[PDB]
Amino acid sequence: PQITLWQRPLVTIKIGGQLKEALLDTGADDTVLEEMSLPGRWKPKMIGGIGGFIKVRQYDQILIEICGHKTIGTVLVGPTPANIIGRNLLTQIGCTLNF
Amino acid sequence: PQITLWQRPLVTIKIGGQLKEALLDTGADDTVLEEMSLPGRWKPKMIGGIGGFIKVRQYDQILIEICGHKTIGTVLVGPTPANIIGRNLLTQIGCTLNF
Ligand SMILES: CC(C)(C)OC(=O)N[C@@H](Cc1ccccc1)[C@H](O)CNC[C@@H](O)[C@H](Cc1ccccc1)NC(=O)OC(C)(C)C
Repeated sequence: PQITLWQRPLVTIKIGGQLKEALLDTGADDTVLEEMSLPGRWKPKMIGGIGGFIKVRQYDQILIEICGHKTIGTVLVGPTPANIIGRNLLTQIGCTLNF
Repeated sequence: PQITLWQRPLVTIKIGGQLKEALLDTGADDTVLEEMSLPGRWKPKMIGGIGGFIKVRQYDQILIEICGHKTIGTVLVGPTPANIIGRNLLTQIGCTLNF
């Protein structure tokens, strides 16, 4: 798809049998999702966004199907105001920014 | 330009006659820059991000040059860790996301 930015770039993802809407975020290095029951061993980690830090659980080699494309990567789960898809997965779908 | 996401999508901007580097951020509704010296009136405003909220000052009608293109918009100035170009200026340079 081609997506213009008059509105938030939101897309449907499927993670761990669950359906979610997430934001295509080119300013996000990492992918971070609201708290969810994701299976496996995760590792605690702190991340910094515009207003300070949040502790997250780091889960590796997780399958995420984004707008239909299957991607595998590291997903952080924590208290975030929004489900963000960052650069670690955007590179996988071959997403480019154009102007 | 075509920009891939293997790296942070950074661009050079000129504002209030100072040269700065900023992130193309599709996940941000707004534009927000580190603490700088800008002329005119402003208004206190709190924004919400990951980690919590920050107090910024809003300036409207501010000229900005993005990767050598002109735009006029609202700019929020605060203690952001990074200079962020959000969807309010991105729609102006005609930027889109492709995948
Ligand atoms: C998630 C993380 C891996 C921590 O990356 C960032 O937070 N990256 C920042 C750049 C940055 C890096 C390091 C430290 C500080 C800032 C971008 O603004 C990320 N895009 C912004 C988007 O995630 C966020 C989505 C959102 C939606 C609803 C509520 C809160 C937040 N919008 C966002 O923060 O927008 C404003 C800047 C306008 C507050």
